[PDB]
Formats: sequence, C-alpha cells, structure tokens
Amino acid sequence: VQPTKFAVTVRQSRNWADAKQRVIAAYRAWIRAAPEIQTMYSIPFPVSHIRTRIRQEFERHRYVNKLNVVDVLLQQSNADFQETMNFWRQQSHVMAFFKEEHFRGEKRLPSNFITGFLEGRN
Amino acid sequence: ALRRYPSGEERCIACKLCEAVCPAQAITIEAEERADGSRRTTRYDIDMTKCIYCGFCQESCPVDAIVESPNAEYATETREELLYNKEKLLANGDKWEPELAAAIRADAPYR
Amino acid sequence: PRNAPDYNVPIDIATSTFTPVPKNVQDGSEENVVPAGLISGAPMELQARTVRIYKPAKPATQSGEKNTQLWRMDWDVLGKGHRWENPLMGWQSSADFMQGTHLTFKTKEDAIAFAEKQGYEYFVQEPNERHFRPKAYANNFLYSPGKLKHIRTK
Amino acid sequence: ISDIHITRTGKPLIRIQGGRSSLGEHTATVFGATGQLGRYIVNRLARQGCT
Amino acid sequence: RYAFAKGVKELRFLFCQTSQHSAEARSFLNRAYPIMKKHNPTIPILLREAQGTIPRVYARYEFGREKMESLEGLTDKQIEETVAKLVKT
Amino acid sequence: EPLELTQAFRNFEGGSSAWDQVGPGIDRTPDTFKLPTPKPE
Amino acid sequence: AEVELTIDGKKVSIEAGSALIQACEKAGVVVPRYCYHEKLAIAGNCRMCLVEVERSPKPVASCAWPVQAGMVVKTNSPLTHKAREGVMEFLLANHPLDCPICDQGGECDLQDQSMRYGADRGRFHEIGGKRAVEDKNIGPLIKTSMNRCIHCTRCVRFMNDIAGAPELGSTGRGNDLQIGTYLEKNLDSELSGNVIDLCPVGALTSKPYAFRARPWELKRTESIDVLDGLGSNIRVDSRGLEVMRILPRLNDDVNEEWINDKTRFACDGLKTQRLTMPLVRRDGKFEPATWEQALTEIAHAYQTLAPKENEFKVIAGQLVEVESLVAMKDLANRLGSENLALDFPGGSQPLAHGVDIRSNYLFNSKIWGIEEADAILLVGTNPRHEAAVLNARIRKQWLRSDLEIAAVGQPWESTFDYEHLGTDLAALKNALSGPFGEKLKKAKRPMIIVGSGVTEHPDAKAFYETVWSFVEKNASNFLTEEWCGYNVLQRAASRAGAFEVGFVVPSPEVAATKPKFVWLLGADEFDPADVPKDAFIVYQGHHGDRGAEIADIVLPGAAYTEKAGTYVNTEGRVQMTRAATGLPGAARTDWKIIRAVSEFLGVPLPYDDVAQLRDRMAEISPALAAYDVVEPVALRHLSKVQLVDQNKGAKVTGEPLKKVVENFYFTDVISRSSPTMARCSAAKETGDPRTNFMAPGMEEDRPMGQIAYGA
Amino acid sequence: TGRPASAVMQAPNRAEVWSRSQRPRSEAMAGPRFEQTDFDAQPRPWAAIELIHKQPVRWTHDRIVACDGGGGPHGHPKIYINTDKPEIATCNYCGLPFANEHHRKYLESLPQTSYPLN
Ligand SMILES: NC(=O)C1=CN([C@@H]2O[C@H](COP(=O)(O)OP(=O)(O)OC[C@H]3O[C@@H](n4cnc5c(N)ncnc54)[C@H](OP(=O)(O)O)[C@@H]3O)[C@@H](O)[C@H]2O)C=CC1
Ligand code: SF4
Ligand code: SF4
Ligand code: SF4
Ligand code: SF4
Ligand code: FES
Ligand SMILES: [Zn+2]
Repeated sequence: VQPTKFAVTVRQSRNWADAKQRVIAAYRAWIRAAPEIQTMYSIPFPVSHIRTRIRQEFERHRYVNKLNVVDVLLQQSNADFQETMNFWRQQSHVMAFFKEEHFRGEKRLPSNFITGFLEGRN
Repeated sequence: ALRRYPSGEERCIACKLCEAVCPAQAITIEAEERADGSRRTTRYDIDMTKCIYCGFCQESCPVDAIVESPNAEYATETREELLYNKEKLLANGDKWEPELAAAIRADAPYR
Repeated sequence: PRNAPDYNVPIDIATSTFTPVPKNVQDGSEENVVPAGLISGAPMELQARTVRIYKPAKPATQSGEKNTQLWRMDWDVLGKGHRWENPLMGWQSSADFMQGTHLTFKTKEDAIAFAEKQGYEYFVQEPNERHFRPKAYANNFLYSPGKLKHIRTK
Repeated sequence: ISDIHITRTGKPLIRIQGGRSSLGEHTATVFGATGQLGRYIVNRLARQGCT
Repeated sequence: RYAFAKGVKELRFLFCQTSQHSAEARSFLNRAYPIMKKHNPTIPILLREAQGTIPRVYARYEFGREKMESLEGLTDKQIEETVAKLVKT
Repeated sequence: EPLELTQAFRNFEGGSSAWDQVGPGIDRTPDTFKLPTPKPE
Repeated sequence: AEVELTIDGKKVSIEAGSALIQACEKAGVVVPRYCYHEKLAIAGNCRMCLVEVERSPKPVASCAWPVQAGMVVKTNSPLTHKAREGVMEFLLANHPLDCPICDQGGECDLQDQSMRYGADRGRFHEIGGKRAVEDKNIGPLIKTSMNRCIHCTRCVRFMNDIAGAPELGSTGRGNDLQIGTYLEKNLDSELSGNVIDLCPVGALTSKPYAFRARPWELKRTESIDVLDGLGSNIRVDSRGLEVMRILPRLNDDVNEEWINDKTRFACDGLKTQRLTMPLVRRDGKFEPATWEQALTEIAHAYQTLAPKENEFKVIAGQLVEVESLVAMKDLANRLGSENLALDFPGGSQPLAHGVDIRSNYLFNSKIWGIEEADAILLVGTNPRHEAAVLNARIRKQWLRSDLEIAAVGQPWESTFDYEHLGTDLAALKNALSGPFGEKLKKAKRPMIIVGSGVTEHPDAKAFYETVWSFVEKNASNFLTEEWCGYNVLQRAASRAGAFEVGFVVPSPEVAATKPKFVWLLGADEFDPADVPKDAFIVYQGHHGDRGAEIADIVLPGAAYTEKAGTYVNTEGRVQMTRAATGLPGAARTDWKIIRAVSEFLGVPLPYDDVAQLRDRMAEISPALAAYDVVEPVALRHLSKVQLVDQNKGAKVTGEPLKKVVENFYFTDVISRSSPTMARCSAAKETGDPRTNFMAPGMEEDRPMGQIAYGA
Repeated sequence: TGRPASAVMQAPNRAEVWSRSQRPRSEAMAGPRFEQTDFDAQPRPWAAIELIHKQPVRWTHDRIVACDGGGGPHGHPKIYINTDKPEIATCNYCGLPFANEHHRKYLESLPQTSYPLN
C-alpha cells in the first residue's frame, strides 16, 4: 500500500481461522485479476484457461497443515501478485508460467515406463 | 600465446597450473606422453569469451609457456573465431616471439 | 503405491528431457518434517533424484585425513545428461545442474535431517573404520626357532 | 522419437535430445532460408542441436 | 512329509536369527526342511535370513505366480499347516 | 528453458589439502574474564 | 591392558606395546610421517615424526617408541617445531624441482607437509648441485623417476613382507643408496601397483596413467570392484566422460587398503570395445537398429518359435548385478522357464552345492576370519590368481603365527609355503584322514576352503560330500558359536549374488531340455555346448566379445562404473556400486532392458522404478536390503541335506582338479579389451622389463618413439 | 573437407600425429565448417617433436649435468640429469639431449639414434 501499489506488510497469521481468510482473500484477488492479466500481457489464452492455472497453484498447497509454511506461501503469493499487477513482469515471465508454451510440449515427462525407455529417459 | 624454447621445443609440459588458477575456467587441457615419451599437451584451448585477461596463467606458469602478448587488435567477425585451440596459440607465439621475449626481458626482474 | 513412479506429477519450468520421474513429492502434510522442498523454489527434479550421504574415504595416495572429517552430501550421476562431447570444441557439456554441487555436514543426522527437509531421496553409506592392532618396532627382529619363513630387509 | 535415428543410407544417429547445447546429429541444408518460411525450419533444427 | 503338487516351483522361507519373533519358524525349519527336501529333491527350498525379518513363507507356482503367508505369532504346528495349504491340491 | 551448458562447470574443490594447514590457533581471553584457580595446599 | 598416557596435555588410553604414533592418532593428534604406514612394518628412517617425550633427552621417533604407563608427550613444542623444519630441509636438499612434470603434484605428502611443517624457502644453493640417479626398468606398469625418491622404504617393505615378491630392494650406501631391482627385471606380483599408491612421492608412478590428469580435476566415486569375487572397495576417479584411474579405499573387512593389478589397470578396457547401440544381424551381418526395432524382433522371434517350458534359457555372466538377475528370473518364470544358468562349466547343470542354505556356497569364516586362522586346507584353488588380496591376508597371518597351510589340487607358485597333498579327490580323502586332518582336528579356528573350480569339476558332488562330512564329524571345532570352518571361495562377482536369489537350474529335467531361445545376460565364458547352434541368441552386455559375436540381437547394457548395482561377494557381504559416468551412446540400464522386453513379450514385470525392484529383492532374500554387512546364517547344520544327503550317491571319476585361470590378465570382457592387460600378458611371455615396452617413449631400437599404447 | 597439403599434413615439418589421442588434421578440419575456407591461412605451427630431435647431443664427462633451459631466469626450473646409462639422456623440461663421453663408442656403433650425435 504505502511503499508501492500492491505492497503488503509481512505479518504472521494469528491462527488457522486467520490463515484461511488470507488464502481465500489471495485466491479471490488472483482470479479477479485474470481478465486484466490477459489484456495486460496479451496472453494468447482465455481467462478460463488462466483461472484454471490459478486454482491448480492453490491446489498444490491445499494439503499444508503447518501455519508457518502457510505464512511463507502467502508472502510469495503477495509478491507474485504485486509484480504482476504492477507491470514489472514482462510477457516472457508470465508466458513461461504457462507450461504449454515450451517447444518440447507440456507433457515433459514420459507417460509410462516404456515410452521413456524407448526414447532414452524421456 | 604459447611459446617455444630457442630449439623450437614447446615450453608447455601440461602441469595444468594455468587451468587450475584460471579465475574464469577459460582453459581446457588434455595431455599424455608424446611419441618420444615427453610430457606434452594434446589439447590447449582458451575460450577468449570467458577470459578476463588477468595474467594469472602467465604468473602461474613455471616455464614461461603461456603469456599474454601486447596485441589488442584482433576483433573477429564470429564468436567461433575466439575459441583458440593449441594450433592457434602456438602460431600466435611463433609470430609474436620477439615481443614476448622483450616484454619478459624487461619485467622478469620484477616477477 | 509402494515406490511407484508418479507419472502425473506437475512439471515446472526446469523440467527437462533428463529429469527422472519422481516417487514422492512433498505436499506440506508430512508428519513432523518441515517441507523446505515445497517452498524452496527448487525444481521438482530434486525430489526425484537420490543423494549419497557418506564420509569421504582417505585417499590411497596420501596420509592426511583432513577431508575425511566431515559428512558429504552428493548427487548421483544419472544415466543420461551428465556429460557429452561438444562437437565444436570437444568440450564436455552437461544437462545436470547438480553435477558440481556438494554439501558438507558435521554429523550424518544433520545430513539426514537436511535431506528429509528438502525431500531428497538419500542413501547413507557408513564409513569403514580401521581395525586396531598394536605395532612394535622390535617385531622386525624376533628370534626364529625354525626355518626363517621370510628374509627381512629393514 | 528416440536416441537412435537410422538415415536412408543407414547412418545411425545416436542423439542426445535437449536444447541449444544438445546433439541433434542431423546436418541439414536449407535453400531459401532467408525468406518468410525459412526461419521456422532453421529455428526448429538448430535449437535441437542440429547443424 | 510328501512331495508337493506339480505347481510348486520353489519355496522361500524368510526369518531372523534372534528371538524378536518366535523360534517356531526356526524349530519348524530345523525339522521340516530335511524331510521336505527329501521326498521331492528337485524343488528349491530357499532359506534366507536377516536381522529383524518377520517370518514369512513364499511358494512359487507356475508362470511366476507366488503366494506368501506370514508366520509371525504362529507356533510350529500352525506353521506346518500354513505350508500344507500352499503345497497340496 | 532448462539450463544446458556447452562446457560443464569444473569444480576443483577436491584439490583441498589432505592436511589441515591452519591449526587450532591461540587463546587470547583476558585475565579479567578467565576464572580464578585454586591455590596449592 | 590399555595403559594411560598424556599427549599434548590430553589423556589417551591404548593397548600396551602400541607405538606412540598410534596413540597420537587415537588421541586425534596429527603427527607428520613418510616411512610409517599402518599396514607395513615400522622403519624409523625418515625422522619426520620426532616428538618431545618427558624424561627423554633426544627427540624420539613416535612411530618406533613404545607407549609406557605414564609418559607425557609434547608434539607442538619448539623442539618438535625445530625437528620437523630441519628434517624437511634435508628431504628437500636433493629433491628434484619436478612438481610441474611429476604426477604426484596436488596429492603429494612431501608438498603438503612441507607447506604445513617446513619453512617457506630453501637454503640449498650448492654449486655442486643435487644428486641425480639413473632410472630403472621394473616392468610395464610402473614408471620410475628415481630422483624423487626420499628412501622411506615403503615399496620395499610392501613388496617383500606383504606381496611376497622379494625382487625390489635397495643397493648402495649413503646418499647413493638406490631403490630398485639390482638387475632390470619385471616385478612378478599381481599386487605390484600398490607401490604406486604407497609411494609418498612420484618416484613410482602408473605408466598407463602418466601425465593424463591432475588430482583436483577428478570426481572421486567410492564403489566396488567386480572383476573378482571379493568385492574390493575402490575409488573411481573420473573426468567427466572418462574414467582415468582406480584406487583402493580402506575396508579392513574385505581388501585392507589394497587392490590387485587387474582391478587397478583394466579400467582402460572400459572405453574401447563398447556396445553403444542395438544391433540386429541380417543376411549374416550385424546392422544398427532402434530400441523399438530390436525389442520388436525379440517379440516376433519369440512368437514364431513359441518356446515351451525351459526352452527359454538364460545364461548369466561374471559381471552381472542382482537387479538384472532378479528381473530376469521374474521374466523367465513368466515364460514358463526355470532354466537359469551360469557362465561356467557345469553352470547349466545343477550345482554340487545347493542354494537352499546360504552357508552351502559362502565363505563362512569371513575374510576377517583369516586373521585368526590356525590351519588352512585349500581344495582346488590357486588363491593368488582367484583372490589375490585375500591371498596376501593368508601370507600376513602366516608370517606372524604358527599357521599351517596345505593344498589339494594343482600346484601353484605361492607367496606362503604350503603342503601339497595331491591333485584329486582321492588325495582329499587321504588328507582329511591323514596328518593334516590331525592338524585340522586339533586346531582352534580351522579352515577348509573350496575353490569355484571344484564346483566345475565332474567329481564336484563327491568333493562337497567329502568336505562337509569332515565338517560334521569334527564339529565343535568347525561349527561353533564363534566359528565356521567350511568355506567356498568365488572368483567371480556375480556367483554368490545369483545363489542368493536362486538363479540356478533346479533339476536335471530342466537341464535336459534343449533351448530354442537363449538369453546371454553378459555371458562370454559360456561353454560352446550350452548354446545350441539352432537357437535364437540374444546378447545383453557392455562389451563386444565372444558372446556378442554369435548372437542374433545385441542389446547395449551398462558397465559397473555406469550403474548402481547390487553385488554379493564370496562371504555374503551385500555391496552397491555407485555410477561414476553416464551410459555411453544408446546403452541402457541392464535391469530396464529386461523390464522393457517384458512389455514386448506380453508379460510386463510389475516394477517400473529400481526401488520397486529392490523391494522385490527383500522378498526373495531379505539380506539383500542390508548393505555393507554380512548376515549370519542361523541354521548352519542344515548344510548337510544338500551337501551330504543329496550328494551321498555320486559317481567318481578321479580326474585331477584343474586350473580355472589359464592367464590372470584375461579373465573377463573388460580385462580382455584392456590395452594395459595386453602389455602385462605380452611382457610376462617375453620377459621384457622395459617401461615403454609397448607404450610411447624412446627405446634404443626405437629411436623415433611411437604413439601406440598396447601395441 | 581438405585437398591441399595444409589440410592433410599434421604440420609443415611432419605428416603424422605424434600422440595417440591427437586428432589427425584430415579428420579435424573436415565437415561443413571447413567448406569455403583457405587452408594455407589456417594456423599450422611446426611440430615441436621434429625440431627438438635435430638438436645435437651435448657431450660431457661429468656424471650429473644441470639444465635450466639456458635463459637463466627465462628458462625452466633447474634439474639434474644422470648420464650413467649408455644412452642419450634428455632433459624432462626442454628435451635437450645429453650423453657421457664414456658411452661415445657404443652410441656411435648404434645404427640409428634419437639425436644426431653431431
Ligand atoms: N508464402 C506462401 O504463401 C507460399 C509459398 N510457396 C512456396 O513456399 C516456399 C517458401 O515460401 P516463402 O518463405 O514465403 O517465400 P519467400 O519469398 O519469403 O522466400 C523465398 C526464398 O527464395 C530465395 N530465392 C528466390 N529467388 C532466388 C534466386 N533466384 N536465387 C536464389 N535464391 C532465391 C529467397 O532468397 P532471397 O531472400 O535472397 O531472395 C528467399 O529466401 C517457396 O518455394 C514458395 O514458392 C508456395 C505457395 C504459397
Ligand atoms: S602453459 Fe605453463 S602452466 Fe599451463 S600447462 Fe603449460 S606449462 Fe603448465
Ligand atoms: S588471463 Fe584469461 S586464461 Fe589466463 S588466468 Fe586470467 S582468465 Fe584465465
Ligand atoms: S614428489 Fe612431491 S615435491 Fe617432489 S616433485 Fe613430485 S609433487 Fe613435487
Ligand atoms: S621409491 Fe618411493 S616408496 Fe620406494 S623408498 Fe623411494 S620414496 Fe619410498
Ligand atoms: S614416521 Fe617415524 S621416522 Fe618416519
Ligand atoms: Zn632443460
């Protein structure tokens, strides 16, 4: 806020009820900003595709049961959110977040044993 | 440049002191016994796009084999021309030897 | 599923053709263990690869034991991508970003604790210890009641 | 699709699949690569470590 | 004390050396193995031990089919009957 | 893209001396911060 | 009776009769040394380890001084500082300025202890110059630069006391005293390359290693040797793609700081005859194929032939790990086959010893057991050629005790004196009923050691019955709580691992079936009768050799330096290699080839990761999960059902025991492709002692030199 | 990729490689990168192995001979060479040949020597 546009002072969560509000607050800001993110970096994907990525990022950490670890993830989310909504990231940075735009594909690991073996460890 | 003795034998004996001290890891060396059994290099490369021109190799060499010539006018069209192998470096020493000996002659008392 | 490889793990931007398929990625729900590997920023690959935890043996070429004092953590070399010959210069290229990295620990519980916290697979190699036997100079000159059996030369 | 490609004339190409520094094994000539389409074939080959 | 069915390719007994578990598997093998190896002499009866190993028995059937049975907390007589199921048909 | 080095980094850390080269050093705690010692007898 | 002493003001306790330097090491005190080595006799000649001892006027050699009840030792006094500086000055006065050209540089104890304990500058500026000494030819393996010699005596003491090769010595006197053979001759020990490591200086260096690398550029991987059955602990030094040298690491249980010459010098064979891509033979000539193309032709040729039970045969070679044998046993069983054979004569037949009890085939008294052995009988084994580091362990106990050795089988030139009782099964029975049986009966710690060539003998069933019946008759001597007297010695790294997982042909019925499909799992010493000519041969391995050339499909596998593999040595110790380099070309991990062929054969193995295969190993044998220990055998007495009861009625031919190693240098695929082993074989045959015999260098009749190594 | 003699000869004064791991120039300077190139313009230093063997044997009566390359501080570290074997002794730094006068008749008898002897 005061230092720069989307700056959030680093604070610990008081309890699990406090943490959950921040996590939902963080998700709400992210998926709300998805229309702006598309037109601001000229992303060649629909807001639906972008918003799915937001949920998966939040779902990788759905099973965390440690309060200190949540505070770390919340601070990372605020830092990524600020550097996105401020035009500090470049199209290369945001585009790299979408795993489909790598010339070797998104399925960058072998499907099963025999496809990886026939190609040579993937 | 890579230098010779007055007889024309290579000064380099593959000690690897210049490869170890190099602050930028610009030198790559391979070596075995030569056909006559002499300790000599088979590969002596300097990546001139990694080299920071600090003189540490020239300071570390016990035989005065690797030296920096006074030459600075060798800008190239392609980056590949700045990957010096042993042939390029020994040719440089052959061409620049009278300067190399004169520069060594003047400063060796301080080295 | 009892050491089954999870062929459906999400990839990250450092996932390459040389990355092995992991078994167990941290989720932040493991009991009693800080999930550093979840928040470190390190690629998924480091939870798929195995580190070796060992005391380096004394070199056979020297008597100094300075480098055997500490515990070493090292990454095993993969089948593909560790080294190959660059066609231009003959240099040795690598796709293994861990090839020149090692970690030093005062005790192996420390090394194990760090490895569990990051989520590395690890293998602990215990150090072989010398078997003590007293040595005496005077044993070079023991009286032989019988055939000498060996002729000593100082 | 693999670490081995055998060419029409039989050459075996043991290939290390990767990026810029990898070994694609193919040597290709592309006539008229300075036009609109030549940049997409040259780019695809070179970034696989092909000559 | 009889030869097993034609399906039995091999038997595998895994046990420990200490008294962490019982000594019933060890006593049973002390007795069973000589006569079992006797009546049908061409069946590999592998006795493999290791510190801390829960007692088990494996029976290999045709085409790589196996059945395992835990011998923990089991007296030798029950161990004797546990093997009997794996070998008679 | 995933990192790929044309020449891999060469770590010469293994050339560290097989013998300790510094030693334990010297104690320089002042006397006003070392404990007193019992006198003989 | 550990006495109590003071070193540098801190108290240490150690056994009486121990050297002071041993107490300093126990106390953690670092003492410089050159002549002293823990495995050699004390010399006391270098003068580096002089320390101050209370009530002693002269400074004292801490390697030779005995520990006493109450001595006080000062290792960091001015007197000790002055002694080390002065001794280092004398060591460097005549030492040649050769560190740029010396191969010890960067791993030199003279350089490290000069930096640590000596002065920074020298005071020898004599116009008369330094001593210079002529070089010596002592064979093809050891390059000599004798000016560097500091006269520690380590190479003489090792070669004489340890290796049993009294050809190295020292001639002359004073400053002109010179180490060498007084007359130029090859050093005939398979343990000779240990002097290179023992040498503190670069006076004795490896000829094949000469000038190739600096020590700081080498990745150091601790691993296990697989060219022998002892599993010697080794350090593999590599520079990216290339393995450059093999060094021994300390394991007092198995190899005791030493390795043999083939273990050391066969590493150059790892880069010359290598299988790097699949080959499909066609129109009588091998042709390259993809891995899909090769596995398809296995699947097609399997269907076309439709093998029945035991028409699928697998032969395992000497360098095969347990992962490959377990995955291949799972595959062969799913094809109906129990035809699992080994690479030696009679390997395709059921073995005279069984595999039901681990003690049937293992070295039961452990390698460490030799340190306490009172009497040893060696049946059908030349231990110098089959287990050389274990052979030197027998000499060491023989030198320091009243240990009696006898042998039944082919005589060999031995490093210990032994009583040759005969060469056949008749001689074994006479021995056990003769005077040496009396020696065995009235001895604590008796040992009977049976070679792996007895297992390949036609009378093998009568040998194990003869031996074990003696073990049972004289138990409470051979079969006690602290001791097992019966031992089987494996010269190959894979045999005990194969036995552990039951990788053997169970019955003569399986042995009788003539195979249609034969899988050579790294097999190259197979008999040319266990491989029928009209069978589809598949070779999987790392080296193009005998096995690969007669095959229909060649699959490139991995060598021991390119994989983490599980190996079981002759005593049952489970050990794991560590990969130093990656796979070359299009090669694959050996167990993954078998797992990949199983999908193509329609019987996909359950395991996809090596951790799942390693769980399967514990189900077959749980001791395979315990690395670097030897799990004791609980039911030792049960080694009578298969060694006596099943072996009671066996035909006896009386044929002599044999020599399973015709030539030590050529034993496996790696050593047969080694250019260095070729020089050793050539030099032994022609008696040439010159260093440059088939190597680069000037020679009198070769003034232009030559680039070739190994030719 | 090379027809001219600069593209085949390992050096102007030596056709053949002088170490086993040395890449022959004919294979090294082959491939697409050497297509439209002047080969005489490429760096081709003279082989040092051929030049050092033109050096005549420095005869001496003393058993031990010092060699530092002859530049004083401009050479190599001073080493001492033993000439007692009946052969030409060579400095391990600079390759200079040395021989004792005791061995002159046997060295003159030799059909061919590594060094000219005169
Ligand atoms: N683009 C399209 O929509 C269609 C294209 N095509 C074909 O596709 C191919 C590639 O198309 P595109 O890349 O768009 O074409 P461009 O016109 O963009 O490029 C054509 C290429 O031809 C080279 N070229 C033309 N004339 C000569 C000449 N006389 N000598 C040497 N080189 C010459 C040009 O080199 P330089 O730059 O030096 O002139 C250039 O690299 C061509 O064969 C074209 O005919 C056909 C149907 C549709
Ligand atoms: S240039 Fe000098 S320092 Fe480098 S290897 Fe040659 S002799 Fe040693
Ligand atoms: S001048 Fe260049 S090559 Fe020589 S040490 Fe400095 S960086 Fe390395
Ligand atoms: S032995 Fe040690 S001090 Fe002597 S030249 Fe070799 S590295 Fe230098
Ligand atoms: S040659 Fe080496 S090991 Fe032998 S006495 Fe001299 S310094 Fe010691
Ligand atoms: S170590 Fe004691 S004198 Fe050499
Ligand atoms: Zn010289």
